[PDB]
Amino acid sequence: ARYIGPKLKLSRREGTDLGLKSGVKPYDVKTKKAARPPGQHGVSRNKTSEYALQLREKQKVKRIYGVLERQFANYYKEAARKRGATGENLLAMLESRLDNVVYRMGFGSTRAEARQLVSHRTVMVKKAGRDEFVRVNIPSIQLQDGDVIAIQEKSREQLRIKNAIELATQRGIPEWLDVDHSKLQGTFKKAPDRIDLPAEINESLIVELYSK
Amino acid sequence: VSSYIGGEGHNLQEHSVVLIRGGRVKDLPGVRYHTVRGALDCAGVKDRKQGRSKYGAKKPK
Amino acid sequence: ANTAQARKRARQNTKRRQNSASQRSMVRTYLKRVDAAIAAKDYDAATEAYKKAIPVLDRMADKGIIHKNKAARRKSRLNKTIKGLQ
Amino acid sequence: MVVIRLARGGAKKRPFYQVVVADQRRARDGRYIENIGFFNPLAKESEEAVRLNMEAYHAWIAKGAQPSDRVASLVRAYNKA
Amino acid sequence: ASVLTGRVVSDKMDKSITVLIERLVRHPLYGKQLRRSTKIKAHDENNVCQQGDLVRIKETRPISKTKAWTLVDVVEKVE
RNA sequence: AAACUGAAGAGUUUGAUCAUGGCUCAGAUUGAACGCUGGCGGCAGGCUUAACACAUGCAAGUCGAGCGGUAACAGGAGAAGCUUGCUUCUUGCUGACGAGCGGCGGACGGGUGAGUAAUACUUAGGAAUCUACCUAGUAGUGGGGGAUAGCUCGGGGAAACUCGAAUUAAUACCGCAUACGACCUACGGGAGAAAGGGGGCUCUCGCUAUUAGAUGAGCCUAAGUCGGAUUAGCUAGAUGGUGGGGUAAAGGCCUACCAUGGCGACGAUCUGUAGCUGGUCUGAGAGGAUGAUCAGCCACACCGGGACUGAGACACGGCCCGGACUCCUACGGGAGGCAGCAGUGGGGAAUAUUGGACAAUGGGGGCAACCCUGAUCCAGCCAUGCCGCGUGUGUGAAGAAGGCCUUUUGGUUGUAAAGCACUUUAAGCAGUGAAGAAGACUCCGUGGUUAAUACCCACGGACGAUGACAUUAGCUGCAGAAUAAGCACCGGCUAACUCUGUGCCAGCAGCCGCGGUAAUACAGAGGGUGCAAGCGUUAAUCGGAAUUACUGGGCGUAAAGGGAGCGUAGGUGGCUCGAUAAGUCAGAUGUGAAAUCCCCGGGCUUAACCUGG
Repeated sequence: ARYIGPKLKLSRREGTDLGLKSGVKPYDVKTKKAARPPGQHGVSRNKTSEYALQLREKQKVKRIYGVLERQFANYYKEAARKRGATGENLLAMLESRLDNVVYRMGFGSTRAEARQLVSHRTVMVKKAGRDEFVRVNIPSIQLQDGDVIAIQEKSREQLRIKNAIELATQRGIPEWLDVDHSKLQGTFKKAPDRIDLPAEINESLIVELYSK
Repeated sequence: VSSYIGGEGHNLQEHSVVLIRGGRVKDLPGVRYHTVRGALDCAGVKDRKQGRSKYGAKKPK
Repeated sequence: ANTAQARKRARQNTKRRQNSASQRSMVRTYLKRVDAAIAAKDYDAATEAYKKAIPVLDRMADKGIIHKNKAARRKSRLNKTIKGLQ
Repeated sequence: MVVIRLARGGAKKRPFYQVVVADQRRARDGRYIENIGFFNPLAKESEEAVRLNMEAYHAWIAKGAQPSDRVASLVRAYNKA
Repeated sequence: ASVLTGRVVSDKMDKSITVLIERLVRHPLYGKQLRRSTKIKAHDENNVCQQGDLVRIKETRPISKTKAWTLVDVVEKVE
């Protein structure tokens, strides 16, 4: 399932922007909140504990990537199974998801809009070594290196896609993703590195949380 | 065995069929079980709203 | 028997049992004569009864009421006592 | 007698067969004396649908096991291919 | 075949001998070996070996109910 | 290359402290039940209790190419009442099949875990065995006879069925002759087999003797294998030996006699409990618990016992005797076993449809056509577990209204909403449409075969007979946000706080604990936290618990040194030089089934799932 409630309240609870809403105007002017935690109480005593901080970090990552706890636990288990740093692997998987990659490419202005757009099968993903495009209705599909992304002929002239592209241009395009606007074609040549990914997010806390 | 009836108010009496689960009542000696409310004949709490599922109260419409 | 084939098998088995029982007793009677000759401890009677017994065991062994190894072993066990005598 | 036969594994509405040498009496999914090959009804052209061990099959034929008709046809197709 | 060497505890039985075999078994959890002795009955056709002798036996078809071993050779004689 | 990755604590004894020591919580888990709630798919799972009683339907048939025949159905031929186009009886003439005889199957498939502490299992071996069907070989398959079911006649019984006379055929039965092997042998010699059918003098399926393989079963040996010493002795066919019998085979398996042996603190006997295993959870590991699903072995088929047949049974849907229970009876007598698939009653917290097809992979029978197959493949029901997806996506301010709190005016709900612009995955409609199919039969060519281009076998072609699932997987379009959010919790452990009502009352609690008039702890509203087609409670297992401590604990005072010595079994044990290689280490082989765990690849739109190594 996908969260259906107010996007801003999540970011206000976390205390920093989650990217749920496309940045057409400044985040501060748009909502004029998130200086204090949501709800009536606002600033409160009895500061949170370290376990609360770990929980907050996990909730941040899940909320940013629109991924439920069950899928997040499966991803963390796979990261621990895989060789190398578990947090790095988990972040890499969250990037690898189809909705996130299309959102980075800019076909969808926001991650939720990208997830809906993918679930609707407008986006086609070609795996490496495949000469025929296949429509996919699952936005959680992991992407292998060199995968290709196309918009269906019905969805070529979508207004929201066109409006999203220039917001994506203002935001910037990641190095690993290669986007051709004229053909609306996107290639996932390499997975994002941890140095490339935002520094502020803390992987270690998520690993701590799952160790009891 | 002796069982505890949770919630405010109950319809239980002699020769009423009830369902019994575990769970000791700390301050009641010799009471080691709880009566499931709304299971067979023990009616749920009338005006329960918060913890309805723990007392067998249907969702108000 | 809940099936006609089972009833047929039962009756065929009864007939086959009657025939096999008759032949089996035919084997036992000859072996008993040889044993009685052994008990008397007379070499000539033992030899004559053994000569009579010989063909019966193999004829019945081939028919299958008595196993081939059983017939061979009985011949080789009786001839041992006969030889030991006298 | 010993009959070489397909054994049904896989998932529902996705049959996968394992060619096995087993006693005729014993069931399809029961004990098998030896495993020689895998058969896949629905497979890609790049993927190898049929794999078998010719030396073991010839050995069993000489021994006297009676192959099943479907396995014999699969062997014929593999040999021609 | 399997060959086991052991002392002959008892020779009283006619045309028979009882041999004791010593073996070391590692305890699974604790991991320390314990000496274990099991009596095995063997068939001696001439009763060559008296009690206390060290004898070697091998597996054979059951001659009797409790004997499945035979005295192939005798190595050493009690003083 | 990879398989080599994994270890958290907290509350609570005190005025306070440290230790010790128990109790409780935070996790994963499950064939799970109950409460609220509930949109959709894929793959799995679904009587753990009463091995309690079973209504009903099906689950083991097939063969006419072994035989006599013709009860029915279709014909053909004539007889044709011909009724002129109605039509009837004779014949086994034909396709074919009721019943009866004779072979194969029914000992597999499927079910359950009652009994079983060791004729069980795992592991590694062995010797004294039989082994239908199957692969390779050899020697044969001659000649006879009397029977007998069906069929007839007459009986007997309400039925289940049975008794008499006579009588027909066989690949049914019994002789005789032959004997490559095979059996006995005192090795001088003795005895032992069988059946024919079909296609045009042949090839063919079958039969008899038997060698070798393959498979299967039986037998034996060493180890491992739950609790109980408040269970220390137990065995007398008992341990061994010879003669004899019994077995397919070793064996006290049995028997006559002889000797006095056999097991035991390394746990014998006697009891409680229990199918064992690969595995399944938990855990860093070592371990602990467990033995559903899938697969291997065992035991059982209402209870007890006996055996027949057969290669194989002491036989789930076979036989005989007895037993309790249910049914029919004309009162003398008869029938039965769902622990096979469904299904009913009952027990229970609790577990499903009295479904479809042999289309596929297998099994039984047949020369084939073809028949049976509740095995099997599917389908219906269940959120029961796992996985995936949807319940919309953007933009949106004097921050509308209302609810709640408030210092009564601000805050919060809150970009949340309304408005506005899009999108139609899933559900529903209209189409379209793979794959699971292996190519049967038939025609043609080639080789083998043979006297033969016949026949038969093999191979190579042409051909299109076959689909329960099914109104399929997928693909394309149709209208529109329109069909779909709930559960628990908010004193601390532990993420989330204020009012109103109540006043040690009602009530909550897993522990410390709250409730006696200003309750962050009870009940209700607002707000928020975590999960989300689920959420909690309960039950159970491991963890935390280094709290049974081998890894990995202690014994002066917290529990714990025996009152002291002696010594049995047992445990350990000085220095030097040799032999030995049992323990120990290293390498080789076989095995340690498959699945499952782990690693790397592949296929399902992803995932679960399947799958090669």
